[PDB]
Amino acid sequence: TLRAAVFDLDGVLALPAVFGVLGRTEEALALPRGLLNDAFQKGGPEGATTRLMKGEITLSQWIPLMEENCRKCSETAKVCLPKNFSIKEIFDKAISARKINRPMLQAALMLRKKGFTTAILTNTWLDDRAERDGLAQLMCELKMHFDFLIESCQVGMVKPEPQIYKFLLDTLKASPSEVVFLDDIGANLKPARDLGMVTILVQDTDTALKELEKVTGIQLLNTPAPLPTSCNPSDMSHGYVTVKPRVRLHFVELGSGPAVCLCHGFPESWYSWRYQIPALAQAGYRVLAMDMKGYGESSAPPEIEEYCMEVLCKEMVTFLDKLGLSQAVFIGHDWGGMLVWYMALFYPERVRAVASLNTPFIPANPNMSPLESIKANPVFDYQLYFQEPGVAEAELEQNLSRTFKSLFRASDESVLSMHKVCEAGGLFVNSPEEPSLSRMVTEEEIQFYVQQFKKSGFRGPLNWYRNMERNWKWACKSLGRKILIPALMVTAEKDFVLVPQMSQHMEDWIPHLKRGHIEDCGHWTQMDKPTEVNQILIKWLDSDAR
Amino acid sequence: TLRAAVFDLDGVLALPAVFGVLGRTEEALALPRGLLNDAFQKGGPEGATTRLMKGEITLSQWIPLMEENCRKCSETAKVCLPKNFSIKEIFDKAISARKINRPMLQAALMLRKKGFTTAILTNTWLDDRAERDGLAQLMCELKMHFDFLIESCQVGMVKPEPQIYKFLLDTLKASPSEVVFLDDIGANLKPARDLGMVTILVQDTDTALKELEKVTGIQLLNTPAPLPTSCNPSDMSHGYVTVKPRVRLHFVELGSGPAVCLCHGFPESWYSWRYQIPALAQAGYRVLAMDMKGYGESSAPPEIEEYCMEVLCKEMVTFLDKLGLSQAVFIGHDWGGMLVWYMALFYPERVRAVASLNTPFIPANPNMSPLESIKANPVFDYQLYFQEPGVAEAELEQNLSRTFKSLFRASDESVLSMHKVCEAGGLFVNSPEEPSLSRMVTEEEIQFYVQQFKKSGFRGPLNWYRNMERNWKWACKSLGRKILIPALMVTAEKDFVLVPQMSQHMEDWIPHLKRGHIEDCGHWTQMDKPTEVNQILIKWLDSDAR
Ligand SMILES: C[C@@H]1CN=C(NCCc2ccccc2)S1
Ligand SMILES: C[C@@H]1CN=C(NCCc2ccccc2)S1
Ligand SMILES: [Mg+2]
Ligand SMILES: [Mg+2]
Repeated sequence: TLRAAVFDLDGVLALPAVFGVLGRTEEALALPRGLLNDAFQKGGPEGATTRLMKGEITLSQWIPLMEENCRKCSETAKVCLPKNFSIKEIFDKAISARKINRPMLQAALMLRKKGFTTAILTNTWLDDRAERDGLAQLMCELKMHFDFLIESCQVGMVKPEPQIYKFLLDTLKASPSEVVFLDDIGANLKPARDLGMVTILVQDTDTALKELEKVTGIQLLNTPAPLPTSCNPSDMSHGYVTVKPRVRLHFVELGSGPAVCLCHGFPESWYSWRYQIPALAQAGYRVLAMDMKGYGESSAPPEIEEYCMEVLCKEMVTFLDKLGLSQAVFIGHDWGGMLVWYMALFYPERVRAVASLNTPFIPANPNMSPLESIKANPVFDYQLYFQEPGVAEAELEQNLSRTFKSLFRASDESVLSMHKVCEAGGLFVNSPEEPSLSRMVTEEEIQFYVQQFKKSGFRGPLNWYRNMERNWKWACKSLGRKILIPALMVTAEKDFVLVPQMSQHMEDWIPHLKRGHIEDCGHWTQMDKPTEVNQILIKWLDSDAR
Repeated sequence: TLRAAVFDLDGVLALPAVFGVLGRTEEALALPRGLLNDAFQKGGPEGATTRLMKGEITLSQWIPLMEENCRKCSETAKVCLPKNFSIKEIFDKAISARKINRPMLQAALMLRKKGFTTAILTNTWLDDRAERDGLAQLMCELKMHFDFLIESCQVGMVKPEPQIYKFLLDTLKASPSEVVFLDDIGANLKPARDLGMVTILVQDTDTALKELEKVTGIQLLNTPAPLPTSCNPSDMSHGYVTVKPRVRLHFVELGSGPAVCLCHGFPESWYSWRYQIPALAQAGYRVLAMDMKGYGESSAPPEIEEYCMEVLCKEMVTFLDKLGLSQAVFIGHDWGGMLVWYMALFYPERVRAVASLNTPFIPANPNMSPLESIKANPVFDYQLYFQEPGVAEAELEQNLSRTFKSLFRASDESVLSMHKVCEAGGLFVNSPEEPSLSRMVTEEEIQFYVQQFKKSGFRGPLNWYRNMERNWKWACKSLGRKILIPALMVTAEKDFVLVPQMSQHMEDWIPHLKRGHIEDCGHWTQMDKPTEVNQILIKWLDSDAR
């Protein structure tokens, strides 16, 4: 029956509402009760406020008309307004006070997840105040979650006029009995009710969601903690920079503020950051989520030495040069983690701060060839498997879906053993033809990786492992240095390859190192525990990169 | 003979040099002359400074070693260092004092313009100080102008060691007698001279350029004012955002800081901003230079109504939404100028500030259909010529090179008359088959426009002119508003279509409007007078958008 849900902004999706400042201002200032509301509503359908709400005039032009209405109301109530009484002041403060009502947004999100069309229908204004950006940010953050935002001042109609409900219906392509409409103003619900819409009068949020749950039959209250917002690839800004004649890097870009470059691991994608990209943008940063060289829409030349760390890092510096960025924050996971540590040691002037998920910083041992070093740790045997060009490419390319479904697994889900892979003859020799789907991913998300990896396959990616000696010689150049820029290491309890204890000496090289640690988290940290990753990264960004 | 030129950084491309702070610090503080230089050079080839310069240790690790050397030197000279004597302090201050030496950079640029390979060869350090960004910015700004930057600390070798000169030669693919090398340190020139390079010992800049002019035979001093830096399309970051199913917008992006969206006119390109993009990025902004809808790499659907202002503006808001930008500064020229005024009137919450080149803001007349309004001004007759779909497309597409060479002309160069175009039968009916090249453009730059316009031709572009009635009805909705966000109008003396006097009433609608005016400037403002445009935009950005 019900197929659509419509939410007001003031007092429904955002709180405290702004007439709640008309009320509170009267109280705080000991003015005649309702005086500010009288001024606000003066002249009714043709008074200043309606002209505002219909987009006839801007907020800045309205402010002095409200001033005049206040003067008139207080003359007629035979009172004075206090010295320094300021309408601009009151509204600036009310409008910045007003925050997203998180439980109501989460109900709308959930109803949209079960197939509802959702909309915001609000009486609002053209905001040209000096501080208008605050409201622009709120509306951006809210509206991306809905099918439609209908604003009185853009459509030239206002609640409770009946035409705006007809316009709503026509936008929804729904009939009234398929629609629930929530508002904190009863006079605003009446015309929706007249048309036979389900309406809910919102006072406290919980009771409104109780009514909303009853009428839609979906669970909205007491529901588990939802995942952070993810990214839809076709809604992102896609960027492309040529770093040298045969090599272009692709990235996705979202947000404003200090540049934050995310560097994914093997065998992954920009999309491995999908849960971090919207949260970090929301947190005040300019995210650049790379396809690393070898992957996705970035170039993948065939030659092994195109993937040594020296070359990869120089190219990442060029990438900053061509975008006109003097620095970025570098945040890496897995191979990308190893890369950002080398960015910090070789190009500290270009790195505002550095963070790694899982990958520890371990200085090259100048007394042991990296082959031997690798051979001293049974868990790294898969790295020898990767050496011989073509062997791992053929196994990994043979069935892409099976490849990603086998790799991308939570720590409780039959993770592959990295155990005597060479001896066994391959990574999947002991895994099923058709693995089950991890709880971490959807079938759609697996097919995104499959489709990315059909462009270049696994050659470029595997080549990252094929420069052990060359990277060892380059790293030995840095053995006298310390990392003294702001630095964060995030360990994962159940990553059984990049174990938390392998990071234990990092303070000898990075004395002011900060740490986070995520429990019950396997190797695929960003999608295993996206919520915790986001909280640990934002907290460290705000204190150390800002 | 000479084919390459090599410049030192300290004391050659940037001034004051930093040993000049060792000297000045001794004087300011009344220490024994040369004491700070002794500390700095202590231990020679194996002392702390050389290890710094070779990339063995970072600047932050070196600071306390220099401290120790200072202590040792002052013990042996039987003196005390003052209380609060700080090496970090001295160097922070020296390194921010140091600016690009503009005449030396302009000589290097000019030699590169006449075919020299240019390089910077410098002894420098890995900079991990809290304030390292300042130096990162300087190096970015300088290095983009050269073929090679060779840094002692990246290559592990230092002037005056002879191996760094062999490495230089091998980088240049030149023999020593084809190379001139400039340095302010004589001991550094000696090995270049030993190999038979032309060397110049730089004390004052003018005398060094005098020597440089004599030896290369090119004029470097007293030369006219050069153009601002332009953009090479294949060195830019290219971005792409889908704003709706059939419509993607392309833009080029350079810089960090407040977002500044540049909107070009008819029939132009992002590339029309090529002189502004590097200067505005350099000035502290994040430039987004659009292909407007209809042009270049943006989508060009065929339908007329896809190009009405309402649709164009809504799409530009979506473009900000998808990039996660709550606002941008909008700067428009020509049609793009008209568009940004409507962004300011319909979406002031999304526009941080608005500026137009040439295009005035004129409110719709609700008592006169826009056809009649257009017919009341002989100079607008070309707009009627554009109405009939296919007529202007066939003339403009018929020979693209002739099209752009005829349009893009300085005010002194036989500009087309916009005079009775319909009567005449077309825009070019009275222009040559092969126009000469304007002084404003190169033949290469014309062929960039030609190549852009081969993708979609002139249909989409012309469609901007084909929604007169629809835009008039939308504009009438805004007749009660004023523009009260920060706003700049820039008039061009000799634009004979968008005349400066057509802007004369703008203050009635935009009471706090700021202005600039460019004399002896025709219609193609950004390439006619790029230097003046840049100065007027940066000055207004820094005061009003920041
Ligand atoms: C610097 C270190 C190099 N190898 C790393 N982990 C790869 C994890 C992995 C993923 C998938 C299959 C096998 C292994 S990061
Ligand atoms: C809003 C105004 C609409 N027409 C404008 N100028 C087009 C200039 C022009 C360029 C090339 C040929 C003819 C004319 S801006
Ligand atoms: Mg409300
Ligand atoms: Mg020097």
